[PDB]
Amino acid sequence: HHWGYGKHNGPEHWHKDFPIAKGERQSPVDIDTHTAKYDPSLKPLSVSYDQATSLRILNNGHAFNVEFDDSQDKAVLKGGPLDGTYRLIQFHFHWGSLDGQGSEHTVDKKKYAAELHLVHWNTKYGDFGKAVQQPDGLAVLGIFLKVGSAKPGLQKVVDVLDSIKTKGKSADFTNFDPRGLLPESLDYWTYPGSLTVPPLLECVTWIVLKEPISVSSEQVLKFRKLNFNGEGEPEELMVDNWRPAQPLKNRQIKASFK
Ligand SMILES: NS(=O)(=O)c1c(F)c(F)c(SCCO)c(F)c1NC1CCCCCCC1
Ligand code: NA
Ligand SMILES: [Zn+2]
Repeated sequence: HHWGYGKHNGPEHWHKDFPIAKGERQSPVDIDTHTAKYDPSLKPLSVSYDQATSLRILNNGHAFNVEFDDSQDKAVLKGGPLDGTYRLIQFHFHWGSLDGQGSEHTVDKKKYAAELHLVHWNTKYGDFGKAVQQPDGLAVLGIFLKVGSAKPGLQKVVDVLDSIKTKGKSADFTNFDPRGLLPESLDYWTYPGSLTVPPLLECVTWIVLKEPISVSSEQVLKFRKLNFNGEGEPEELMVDNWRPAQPLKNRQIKASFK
């Protein structure tokens, strides 16, 4: 009876195994755009993905992860609210059964169809497993997806999904350039928070871009053909793998713009 997204094991259940679910800096949150304050001390984000080395794509039974070589400083995030250098380790998405839901963060209560998370770890901590134990261990770049025009840079991901339909399947996924998933503007909101799945560790600096990317209806429909189950088990479509907004508590969301 492990955690997941269903009625019986979904977000409202997680606190029983992971009491940090009711903690002081949980994610995601609603971003109230009128309360978020512009912070002129924030810096432009530096997203340096030119040397990114993708390796593999894995259906882990919750989402799919596109994994990178993080054994040297290749693809890094710095600047913005961050001190120091964070190395890209993986990205993944959260999405809905319908276009009107699927994002984890919300903007003035608006849900997007999906949300991309590029996960990076603080190189001061030496590895990804040590970084998750630290209050400033991770930096996650969050990008909303809306349904409209296709995102050409997403198509290589969509096209491999049929090879990793079920939990525990993986496929080689080299030479994928994550710069093709970025919007035009790097304006962002930032706040301190957590992983959005168990173990729900409070180790994340969240950086959520204001400008969504557009993906096509066909692209997101392909995400919704994946399965949470393993091969040879009853089919459970991988949809609605998002945690709802959590209490902001004693936190301020800062804006890099306006
Ligand atoms: N939003 S997120 O970054 O918290 C996240 C998901 F929501 C996911 F659904 C997943 S799928 C694997 C769950 O074990 C994920 F890897 C991450 N990223 C992981 C990075 C930390 C190291 C592994 C522990 C799980 C979170
Ligand atoms: Na290496
Ligand atoms: Zn995520």
